[PDB]
Amino acid sequence: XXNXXYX
Amino acid sequence: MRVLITGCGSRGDTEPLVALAARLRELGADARMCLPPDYVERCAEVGVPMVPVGRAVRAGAREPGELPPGAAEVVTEVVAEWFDKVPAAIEGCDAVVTTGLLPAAVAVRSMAEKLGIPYRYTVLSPDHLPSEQSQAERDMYNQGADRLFGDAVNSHRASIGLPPVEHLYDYGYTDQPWLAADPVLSPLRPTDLGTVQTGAWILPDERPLSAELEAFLAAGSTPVYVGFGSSSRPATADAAKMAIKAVRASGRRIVLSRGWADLVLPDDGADCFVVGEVNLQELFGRVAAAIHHDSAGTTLLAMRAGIPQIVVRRVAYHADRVAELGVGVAVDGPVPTIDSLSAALDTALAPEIRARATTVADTIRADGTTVAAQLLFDAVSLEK
Amino acid sequence: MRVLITGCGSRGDTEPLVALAARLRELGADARMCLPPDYVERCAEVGVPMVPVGRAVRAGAREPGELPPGAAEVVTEVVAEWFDKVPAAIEGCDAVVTTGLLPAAVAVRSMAEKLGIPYRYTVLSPDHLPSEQSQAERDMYNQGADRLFGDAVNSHRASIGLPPVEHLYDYGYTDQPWLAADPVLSPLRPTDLGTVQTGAWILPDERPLSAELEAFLAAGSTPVYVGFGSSSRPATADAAKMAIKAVRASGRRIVLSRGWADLVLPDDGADCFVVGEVNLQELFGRVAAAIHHDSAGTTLLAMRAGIPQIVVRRVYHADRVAELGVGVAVDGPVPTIDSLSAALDTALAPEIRARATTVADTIRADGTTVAAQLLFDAVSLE
Ligand SMILES: Cc1cn([C@H]2C[C@H](O)[C@@H](COP(=O)(O)OP(=O)(O)O)O2)c(=O)[nH]c1=O
Ligand SMILES: *[C@@H]1O[C@H](CO)[C@@H](O)[C@H](O)[C@H]1O[C@H]1C[C@](C)(N)[C@H](O)[C@H](C)O1
Repeated sequence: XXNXXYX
Repeated sequence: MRVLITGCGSRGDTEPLVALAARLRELGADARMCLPPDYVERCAEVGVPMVPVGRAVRAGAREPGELPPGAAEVVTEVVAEWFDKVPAAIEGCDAVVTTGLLPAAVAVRSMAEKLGIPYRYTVLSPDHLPSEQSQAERDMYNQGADRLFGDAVNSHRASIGLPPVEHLYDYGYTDQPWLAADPVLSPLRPTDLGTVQTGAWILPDERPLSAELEAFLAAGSTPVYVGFGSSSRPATADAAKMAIKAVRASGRRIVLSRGWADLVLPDDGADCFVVGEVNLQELFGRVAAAIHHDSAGTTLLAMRAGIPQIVVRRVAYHADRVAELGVGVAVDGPVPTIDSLSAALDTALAPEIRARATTVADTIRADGTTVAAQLLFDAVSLEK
Repeated sequence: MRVLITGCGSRGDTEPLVALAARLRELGADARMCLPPDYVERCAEVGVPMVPVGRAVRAGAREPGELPPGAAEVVTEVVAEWFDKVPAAIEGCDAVVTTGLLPAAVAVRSMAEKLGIPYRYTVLSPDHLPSEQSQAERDMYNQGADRLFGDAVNSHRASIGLPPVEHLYDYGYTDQPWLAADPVLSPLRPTDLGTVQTGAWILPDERPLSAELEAFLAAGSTPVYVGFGSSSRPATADAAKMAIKAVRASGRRIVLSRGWADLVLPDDGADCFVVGEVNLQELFGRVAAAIHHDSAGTTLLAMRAGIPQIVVRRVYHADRVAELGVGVAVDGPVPTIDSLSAALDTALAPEIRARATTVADTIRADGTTVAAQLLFDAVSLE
């Protein structure tokens, strides 16, 4: 991954 | 002053930003926001100038098969999209506060750099502190971050003046990210001393309780709150069902929570009151205890209220903080047993526990957004 | 929680309903609609599932010489049609919200009665609540209605196992209709303290204006809006000509809405512009003032847009704007170029432009949410 979230 | 508050993510980590913003305004400061499209309604019902950016977070508010902003296949679009629409919004600004999606964070930090203004990144719990991670873990973050959107970042930094950066995780989170969580519920660890904790950022709730509920509350013995969130997950419904039972088993009335998507309830003995978009701030102060899921938002509201609480832990952070403080009980497992929830309730309803929950509440802060504001003001006053 | 929203009426009686439906679906609840054929494209556009029922309301939408759904003639067909198409839509709902044509509203309330789910009827102007009606004329309404469709109603009512009802006016509107209008603009009168005023139901529009409309707005001075929405009486085309003149006499450009009247600009002049469907919320945020008809919807969209307005009298909102001191009323249907120029002069005065943008923030924007939570509480209690 590498971007985060939280969706 | 004028402050830009950006962020890309769910309602849990976005609502705090809307709260800081609304507060900065109450203090006479032109605070504007940069959020995903699905938050316009919200910024409307609170009155905060907000300029949309990127794909929408909420799947529903999104086109047919349109990937979400966290999708790997659109990091680059994310970087570009932000780096593009942010300049207009960060026009006359002396400070920037961000949270959420790293790609968009790195993008925003750059406009802050170009424009020479101060930038602050905030996290909602100590777990998410860079300082609470291993030196190696931090290396995976930066590596993966760089390997994922690094090129796209440096291409737009170049395409506008700024020099190439490396370690996008350290770059976006900052050496010392702000922690907008309450010090009593989310205390710092001995490894985070150099960190600034403002307090939780919660939006004040003025809404009164409906006449029916007021009627219910008044009409008898103080009820117990049971609420497990908006999770439609089958287990969540079973836990709720099991809690209604533990509460009845204790000869107590109930104020139960239900989502907009749930099926109507067959019937309710006059001892159960279903409640929807209610003001939890005002309601918690009207009940004997709260049985709920492992959620910081509900946990804090309950703690501020000073009511004992029963927390069903996930698969367990807050659940246990409640017991550490000796203010509630962490029953566990997806679906606890009637016996399990019944023994917890018996403890929760104990006078000594209620006294402890009361003592604790006397120690909880309600000025995070103001403390945050005072920090921002001083920032501009020494860096701009 | 499925909610069925229905009605038969002009675009102003529908747009607010489409807003509650869109909001409900945004909140997690579900919504379905039963509306006249005219709004299928509009609903598809907002993404709200809708079942087309009955004749089209807009005159130019039906065959020539064809009667409208309000015409006493068709009444029995209307009643019959709704009792026939609503079940497929209402099956599985937990409540229902209506507005518009009484004969259709009663058919719906009956089918809701059979299912055991709460029903609510809404009005868009306080002066339409049965409590601002002399309990004399109220009797005329019931008598009138009971005689017009009454029998047909109880007929179908019978076909599904229902006991007959009388006083169809109090049934359609119920003993406590809702007022989906904003407090600052449409305040309740002390003769109706009880009623529930939720605040206007507005649907945050995100549609962009066309490229040409943008080009216009850019290539020149800021224009005055002229439009009469669903108005389709003959005078309308004349009233539009008098307003265009008044604005041109002032030396300002204009944006004209075709509306249900299919108005055409008087000439190929380049200082004007005709639009069809359009994001009024957006456009209103880009004009100097608006000259329009007396209507709940447009008066509020302009009022929350912070612009001065000129309202053309019939021969409620006209005055409401006057008193709030944000615009001017002028007699009609076809106003004189003088009055309009006098108004366009008062209205664009530094005094009004001020109060206009002041009264804009006193406007509630949580209208559909309040109604939503009221429906949630209903479904539980009842
Ligand atoms: C003409 C037009 C109207 N509207 C909507 C916004 C208004 O709230 C709604 C109803 O207007 P309203 O004037 O209340 O009713 P009527 O025109 O039937 O007398 O119509 C648009 O969104 N776009 C348009 O192009
Ligand atoms: C997300 O990354 C930050 C980066 O610095 C870490 O500090 C944090 O611990 C990490 O969050 C955890 C816990 C969480 C939020 N529940 C998720 O499971 C993520 C994937 O991991």
